[PDB]
Amino acid sequence: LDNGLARTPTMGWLHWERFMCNLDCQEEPDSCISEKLFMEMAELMVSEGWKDAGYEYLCIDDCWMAPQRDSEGRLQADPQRFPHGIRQLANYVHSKGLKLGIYADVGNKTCAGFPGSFGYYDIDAQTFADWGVDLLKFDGCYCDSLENLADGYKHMSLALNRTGRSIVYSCEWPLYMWPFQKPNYTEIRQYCNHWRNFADIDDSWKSIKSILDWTSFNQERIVDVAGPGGWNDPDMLVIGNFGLSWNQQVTQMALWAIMAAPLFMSNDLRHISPQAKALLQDKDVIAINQDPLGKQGYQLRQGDNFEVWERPLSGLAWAVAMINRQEIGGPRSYTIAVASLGKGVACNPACFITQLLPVKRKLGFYEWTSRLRSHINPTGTVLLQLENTMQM
Amino acid sequence: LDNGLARTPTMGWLHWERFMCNLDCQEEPDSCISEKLFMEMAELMVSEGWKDAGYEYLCIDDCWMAPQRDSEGRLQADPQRFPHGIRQLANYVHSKGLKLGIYADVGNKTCAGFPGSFGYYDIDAQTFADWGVDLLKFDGCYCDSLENLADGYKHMSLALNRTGRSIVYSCEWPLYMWPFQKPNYTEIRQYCNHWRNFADIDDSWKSIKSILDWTSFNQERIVDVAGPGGWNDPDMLVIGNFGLSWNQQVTQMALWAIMAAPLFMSNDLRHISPQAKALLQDKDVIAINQDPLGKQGYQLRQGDNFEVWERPLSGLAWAVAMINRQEIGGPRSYTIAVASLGKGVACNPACFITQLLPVKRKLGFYEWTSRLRSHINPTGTVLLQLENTM
Ligand SMILES: *[C@@H]1O[C@H](CO)[C@@H](O[C@@H]2O[C@H](CO)[C@@H](O[C@@H]3O[C@H](CO)[C@@H](O)[C@H](O[C@H]4O[C@H](CO)[C@@H](O)[C@H](O)[C@@H]4O)[C@@H]3O)[C@H](O)[C@H]2NC(C)=O)[C@H](O)[C@H]1NC(C)=O
Ligand SMILES: *[C@@H]1O[C@H](CO)[C@@H](O[C@@H]2O[C@H](CO)[C@@H](O[C@@H]3O[C@H](CO)[C@@H](O)[C@H](O[C@H]4O[C@H](CO)[C@@H](O)[C@H](O)[C@@H]4O)[C@@H]3O)[C@H](O)[C@H]2NC(C)=O)[C@H](O)[C@H]1NC(C)=O
Ligand SMILES: *[C@@H]1O[C@H](CO)[C@@H](O[C@@H]2O[C@H](CO)[C@@H](O)[C@H](O)[C@H]2NC(C)=O)[C@H](O)[C@H]1NC(C)=O
Ligand SMILES: *[C@@H]1O[C@H](CO)[C@@H](O)[C@H](O)[C@H]1NC(C)=O
Ligand SMILES: *[C@@H]1O[C@H](CO)[C@@H](O)[C@H](O)[C@H]1NC(C)=O
Ligand SMILES: *[C@@H]1O[C@H](CO)[C@@H](O)[C@H](O)[C@H]1NC(C)=O
Ligand SMILES: OC[C@H]1N[C@H](CO)[C@@H](O)[C@H]1O
Ligand SMILES: OC[C@H]1N[C@H](CO)[C@@H](O)[C@H]1O
Repeated sequence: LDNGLARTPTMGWLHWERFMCNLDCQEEPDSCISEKLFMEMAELMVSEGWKDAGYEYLCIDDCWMAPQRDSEGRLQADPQRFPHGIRQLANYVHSKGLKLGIYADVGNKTCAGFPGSFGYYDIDAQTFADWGVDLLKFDGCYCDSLENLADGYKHMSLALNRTGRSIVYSCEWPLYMWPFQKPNYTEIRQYCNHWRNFADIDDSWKSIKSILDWTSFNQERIVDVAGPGGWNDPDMLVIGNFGLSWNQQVTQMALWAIMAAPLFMSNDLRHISPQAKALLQDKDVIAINQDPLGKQGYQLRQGDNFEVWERPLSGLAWAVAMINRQEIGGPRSYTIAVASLGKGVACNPACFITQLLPVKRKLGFYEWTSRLRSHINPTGTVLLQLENTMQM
Repeated sequence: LDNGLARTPTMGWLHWERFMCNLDCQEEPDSCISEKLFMEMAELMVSEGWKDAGYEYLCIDDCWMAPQRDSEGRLQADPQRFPHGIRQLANYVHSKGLKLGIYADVGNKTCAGFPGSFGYYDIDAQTFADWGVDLLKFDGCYCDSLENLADGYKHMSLALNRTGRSIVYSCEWPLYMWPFQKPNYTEIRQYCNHWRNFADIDDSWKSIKSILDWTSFNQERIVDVAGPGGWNDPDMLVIGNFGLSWNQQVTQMALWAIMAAPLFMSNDLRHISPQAKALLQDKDVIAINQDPLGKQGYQLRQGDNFEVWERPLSGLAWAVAMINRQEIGGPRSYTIAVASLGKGVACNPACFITQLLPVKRKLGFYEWTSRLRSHINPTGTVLLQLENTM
């Protein structure tokens, strides 16, 4: 989408995975979807270093709406859970130097059952723009026809443009097409800043594996369409929650960097371990994700329960991730000729290699004929950065 | 098995899950299966508080043997990886105040391909006793008949008894029988101190879940036969390794305590986090596992992606575990009438409840009319101890 936005993958926080559709503010006040939750999250995004690391968008997902539209036919926030309304919440978020994202659905209802946007694309777009919204996530539930889906996503893109406000447009169009037909990613790119391809993530290693395996299986189809202004979205980062071991969290961070994924955390910033915070705020890995060249990485090889992925970076640099998919035993040694990496360009005539994950450590100079030797933990990843050099 | 051993579930360390069958001592001298590995673990079991916490058995799994028997037909340890031999390793382990476990197979080969014990049961038992072995894990690979399987496990049990040495006897008899015929656990208990029921564990939450689900599904068959001298073995603790989140490690520790399981760590004692070490050495949770009454717990209910398990303890106390099996979202509240717990006796007329996991905290007095409310992390467990006030 040519709106000048998302020139690097968008970074922020999204409530869905950790908080879902919890409407019980009497019995579960700390977990229900309410304006107080988002205000506190904004405060912590500032005070705990998230904004500095680059996480800019505070995003509301489903279940913010009142059961029905108002007298003028416009959407309204829930009166009990959002008494002061979206405009005042946007003012607060902007006052913290952050941007506000919101959610809607292409069909007649949202996935959770709240008012959909069909028939209201231009007025809903104008409502969001008046409220000060900076990002829209557009879901695809309750729409069982491809023509309606496509026209909806295109229409809402054009309506957002016509409002005149800069709004990141996040689509679930490809995901909802697959039951019917393979998506045309050139068209989707034309209309969207990023697009969900695959099933929702949850707080499990099984889910991470399923997303990685789907991405590598389909990589001929999706890797080259990604770039500044339009990204593949493999769904939220779940680091800092409950279901991933430390090595599995490292794997998710490393591979979302390789994949040029939007980095939308879905966690509770009020209750997050120092280790999880340090990984999510890791300057070098974020710098890989945000690389200005904007070329998505890919799976280079797979075998013997190992995977090697790599991503080209600006200035003849490359990032390389090595995953150990064997879920028994101990760290396994993996060796590869550096000439096999980075299309044979990374280490010609030499490269300096720095390990970034699981720990940062300079590995030294490797000649084009050299071999790289590493040990990789079960379900963990080693992430390396290769800098081309003629020194040595 | 009435040998006077395993009066509480056996606790120790076993190499298999973390170190497997690594024979490459040229490139990986520090992780290959060798006498140096077991010496290093024994040293740390003493120096890092494991023995004090109760972990007593240092166990060799498969891949210790030389490719073939010696001239006199006896098993021998690999000459390169175990140059001083098993008897000398046992002497060292005993000098540290620990006990030594070893591995053999009822059939013609071990699962990894080394000499099996079929045709050699009495000589193998006498060899182990002469070496000073204190525990035998007896695998079931390469056994071509259910009759040979049963006869082997029984014969080896009797041969061990006849050596006169106290040797904990760990069997895989049920596991290898189940695909073909339902096991008779009264018989197995007659011959074994503990028995493997289900597929090998690995370093994953999927494995933990499958073991718990198999145990609860079969619990009418296996819970009541367990007790002092004979335990269900759901396989090793994998806490301290790579595949489990903190909450999943808590779930494994809590549920292995509820199930009166043997506690065999399989990890690297040289590289273990402070948190994992503190969980594995948790005095209150180990005391639940080691409760002298020896009554195995069971799943009380399941629904709404929650499970409740409970275990009766000595002195009118009960342990209660609540698992959140929903793998999305945040801590989820679960409430239950305390009158529903402990068969209606735990909190009649009242009980004092202490949370042990994930953190220790006294919760207070609960009347027979009360309801217990907790928030349980996804894939985590809350473990409680209930003390009747009378
Ligand atoms: C509504 O849709 C229209 C298109 O239908 C869209 O107009 C496009 O806007 C972008 C960005 O505002 C324009 O791209 C710019 O073009 C100028 C020269 O024409 C360049 O100087 C710009 O380069 C800067 O920004 C680049 C990144 O965007 C950087 O790479 C560079 O370093 C510069 O800093 C940039 O290329 C594009 O030309 C128009 N296209 C048309 C057909 O008008 C409009 O913005 C949309 N409006 C809203 C509110 O969404
Ligand atoms: C070979 O098999 C035989 C037959 O099963 C087996 O003999 C059994 O040994 C156990 C343990 O030594 C005996 O159980 C003991 O029985 C006597 C009764 O006179 C009791 O004094 C013992 O007291 C136990 O409990 C005490 C407190 O409660 C403890 O302080 C004490 O240490 C004891 O553990 C206990 O009840 C069992 O009676 C015999 N059975 C027979 C038929 O003799 C023998 O141990 C096996 N040998 C080997 C080497 O495996
Ligand atoms: C399961 O095995 C046990 C032991 O092999 C059987 O129990 C014995 O049964 C014999 C008669 O068949 C009795 O004389 C013994 O007293 C029993 N032993 C014990 C310890 O009770 C049992 O019958 C078998 N069950 C089935 C269903 O075959
Ligand atoms: C919403 O429902 C109306 C009435 O049933 C229907 O005409 C319309 O097609 C639906 N919207 C979509 C996007 O399918
Ligand atoms: C994809 O859409 C673009 C733009 O609408 C179009 O030009 C192209 O023909 C489509 N691709 C295929 C393979 O039909
Ligand atoms: C071991 O092999 C022999 C010879 O093939 C066979 O007769 C015997 O039954 C086997 N034993 C077992 C337990 O499989
Ligand atoms: O109801 C909201 C949910 N519907 C989408 C399905 O992909 C999820 O991402 C989340 O937004
Ligand atoms: O070869 C050794 C392996 N065989 C057993 C099969 O259950 C495992 O526990 C482990 O001991």
